[PDB]
Amino acid sequence: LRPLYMDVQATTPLDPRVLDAMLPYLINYYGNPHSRTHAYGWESEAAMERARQQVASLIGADPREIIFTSGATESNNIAIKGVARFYRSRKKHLITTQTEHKCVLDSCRSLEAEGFQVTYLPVQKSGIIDLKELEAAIQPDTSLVSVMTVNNEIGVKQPIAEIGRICSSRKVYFHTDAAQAVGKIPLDVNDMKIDLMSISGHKIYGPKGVGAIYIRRRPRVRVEALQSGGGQERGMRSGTVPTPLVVGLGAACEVAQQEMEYDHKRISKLSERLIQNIMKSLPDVVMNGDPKHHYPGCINLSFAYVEGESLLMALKDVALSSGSACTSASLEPSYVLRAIGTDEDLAHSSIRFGIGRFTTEEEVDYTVEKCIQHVKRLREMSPLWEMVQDGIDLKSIKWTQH
Amino acid sequence: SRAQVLALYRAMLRESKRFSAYNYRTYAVRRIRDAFRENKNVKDPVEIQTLVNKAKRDLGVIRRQVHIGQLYSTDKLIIEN
Amino acid sequence: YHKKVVDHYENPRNVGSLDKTSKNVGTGLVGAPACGDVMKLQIQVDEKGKIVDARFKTFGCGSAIASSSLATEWVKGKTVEEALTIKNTDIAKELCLPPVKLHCSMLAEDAIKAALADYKLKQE
Amino acid sequence: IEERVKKIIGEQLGVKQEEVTNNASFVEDLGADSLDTVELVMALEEEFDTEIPDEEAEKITTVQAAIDYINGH
Ligand SMILES: *P(=O)(O)OCC(C)(C)[C@@H](O)C(=O)NCCC(=O)NCCSC(=O)CCCCCCCCCCC
Ligand SMILES: *Cc1c(COP(=O)(O)O)cnc(C)c1O
Ligand SMILES: [Fe+2]
Repeated sequence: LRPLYMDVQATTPLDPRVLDAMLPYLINYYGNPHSRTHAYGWESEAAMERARQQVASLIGADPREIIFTSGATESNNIAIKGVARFYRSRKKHLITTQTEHKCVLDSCRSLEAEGFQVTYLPVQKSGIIDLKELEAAIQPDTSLVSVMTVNNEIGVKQPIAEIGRICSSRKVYFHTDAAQAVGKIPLDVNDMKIDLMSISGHKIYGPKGVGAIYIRRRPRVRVEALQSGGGQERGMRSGTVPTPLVVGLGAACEVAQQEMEYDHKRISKLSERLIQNIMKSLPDVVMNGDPKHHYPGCINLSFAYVEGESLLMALKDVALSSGSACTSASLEPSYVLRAIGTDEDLAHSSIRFGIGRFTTEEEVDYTVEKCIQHVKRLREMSPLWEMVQDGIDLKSIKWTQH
Repeated sequence: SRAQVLALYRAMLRESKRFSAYNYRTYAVRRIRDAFRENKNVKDPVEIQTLVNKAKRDLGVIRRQVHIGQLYSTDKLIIEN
Repeated sequence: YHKKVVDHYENPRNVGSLDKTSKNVGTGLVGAPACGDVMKLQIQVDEKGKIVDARFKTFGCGSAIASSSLATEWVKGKTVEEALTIKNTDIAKELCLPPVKLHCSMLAEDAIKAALADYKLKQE
Repeated sequence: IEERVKKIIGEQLGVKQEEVTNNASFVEDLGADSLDTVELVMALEEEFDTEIPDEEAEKITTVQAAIDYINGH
């Protein structure tokens, strides 16, 4: 028997409507979209244009502003590196957040190796950047600002509209990573003053290996192409545009546009149910991230005096994720939890719960029950629990580390 | 059109209960129920006809996807016991 | 997810605690610098110097819990001198831990030596 | 058989067991509209393996009618 999937932040199941839209292009309409002389190319091109319009309609943009990529990693790379390289002559400074995704960070690391100066903005305990630091960090040679729309580990929403207003008022390009936000919360590039936006297909129940980047044309923001070739996608992403993948991404964007309100209500209700049930049973459980600016789909909880790898192993019937270092290949703890000021004792106990379009009340109740039972068992197995129950707080009692 | 809408509702529920995967089956049934109860008090015949057309398109998609999912079926979830 | 670690993590083996105030009980409390994995090991050396009872409590990954339970199983039924013969290499091969989880066995070994030490200190 | 039908009707229509009398109407007494009637008929088909035709499904408007169709078939 297969476990229950509560790991929507890592990837999503393919929506059946998306696969239904894809399948004609995986069997019959297999022509190259860049073929100009026969009907296979024309029909592939028409499907590509329809998908582009669907994505643009979801994010409220012009179709010409949408460029198809292989994923949000490629989109983030294109945004960061292309904007940095195009305006290198005058602007040599980048601003981003310490809690951004690994792609954005590593791109900033590469640009620093290429001679750029990158400012990594700190976050408060809530996980939200303070706008005063952003204003004070902007220099005359700042080209790009990158702030996550919805965090993928703790689910904290950033003030995208205010950041965009600040960036537009200072003549600084603003890029937002909307991989966890597209199709789940309302997004409009015009009202939020977004210049660049990254979209991931498999975070919105679409195909894997496909993505979109939004590039504003009024006012025009320019990027230097990172992939060289025939000049497809207006010269910013060369290579053949995969018709089934972009068709699926467009179908997923259309389904999200049709179902966002219903999905948000259901997911909010389920998230409140999960959080309240866990809090009312297990003591010493806290949620990482500010609940007032939190997307309900991504719930990060830290279970005190229990380690997260052991809890993950206990809940073998539920597919979950943790920021503990015991779950990392390099034994690297979550840097997002470090940035939000979680003490070393409590981020080894984080568990990320994911609720999405296909999560049932049946699953949430089972996950809550098993989590309560196994957290109680592991606490009965833990020495820190005895120290706390005996009244000797862990800050005043020590043991020989190493 | 009361008989037509009820027959379409019955057909969609019958076909959605045939979804091999637990997530797809539960979502399809719940969504059909909610969508039919949301548009219960719609009086414009044009709006009703548009809803029925979307309903038939969704029925065709559901039929195709249920067949595809049984052609490629996996084990049941731990919650399905 | 090796079966040997899964096996010790489920169906708990000698989980508990002993009387700290008892003269013939040695408590070993240690931790790991990289990750926080903290195991408390207690050995009851009663009668003519034999560890009849041993209990453990561990905060840590499934590998740490498996190592602590394995150490508790091994240390039982032998004198204190025989207990010091337990090494981290033995636990590592018994559990077949991956190279990333190398530190877990050494922590359990450090835990046994600590208890044996506490016991000898209280014995004089 | 009658015991199972009452439980199915009470669970599907969301009413207490005592309120489901043999002469209770699904719409007038138990408070269910056409959609709930369709779901109730479909549930009666899953619990007791059978294929109720459209006319026979339509004629089931009360608990007595439901008890009757299952006992007969
Ligand atoms: P009963 O009380 O006798 O009658 C109830 C009805 C609804 C028949 C009656 O109230 C009525 O006639 N109302 C008028 C309005 C109406 O009937 N509207 C319904 C139109 S059809 C509709 O609502 C569309 C539903 C689409 C569902 C799509 C689900 C997709 C799921 C995912 C697929 C992958
Ligand atoms: C998952 C994720 C990515 C990576 O997207 P791909 O489509 O897999 O390249 C990038 N950014 C964020 C915020 C993500 O959550
Ligand atoms: Fe560990």
